[PDB]
Amino acid sequence: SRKIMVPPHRMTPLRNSWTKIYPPLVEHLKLQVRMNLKTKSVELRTNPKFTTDPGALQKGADFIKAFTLGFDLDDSIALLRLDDLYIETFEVKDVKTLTGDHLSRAIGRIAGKDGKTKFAIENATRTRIVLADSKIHILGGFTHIRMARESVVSLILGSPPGKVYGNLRTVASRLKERY
RNA sequence: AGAUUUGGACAAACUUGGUCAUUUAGAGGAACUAAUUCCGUAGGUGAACCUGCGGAA
Repeated sequence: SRKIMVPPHRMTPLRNSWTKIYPPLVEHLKLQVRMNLKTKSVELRTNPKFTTDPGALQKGADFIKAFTLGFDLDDSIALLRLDDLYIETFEVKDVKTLTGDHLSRAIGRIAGKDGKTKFAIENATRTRIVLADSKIHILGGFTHIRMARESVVSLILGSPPGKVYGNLRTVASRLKERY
């Protein structure tokens, strides 16, 4: 009985995959939903013959929110197999700073060498970071989201590059090793 | 109206020695020192799409 409104940041990308991801979720979960592009929002509800999971409407809404927020179909496939996964859409002005020239320098600091720092922080800390100009939709495990959250508040607050690059090395070891 | 001769000093430059001063030459004398995506959207790109502007979510 939920409704997810797709924004303009994934409009035609969802239009190309209008039936590419629709047939997979209908096969696995069978949620009653249609491409109601008149209001630019899709309402998903439990079907009368396939309501065997109360969380299937919640899990499909998270994958619909993943496609709306910009996560790819590989993450949406991981959103289907989300027995241990979590998504937190922490945007800007949570760790608030100046929205003018300092935010542009923070955007350069988050990207690094044209997205190299964001790709390194995503790969080493084992997370998918959908970093917009202001929104950061991080997807991963409970320790992975926490390590993603602690790393992004480190760079906005001020730390040297050798401190954080040393830090993403050793937090990569601490979650990969469990005993 | 408008060539030559007659001698004075400035006397250049030079000769000759003297004078004082300046260096240094080859040596030998005693010391001292050192060793991202979705867009609209101009130029175009063989054409996709890129170089540009603006927005966002």
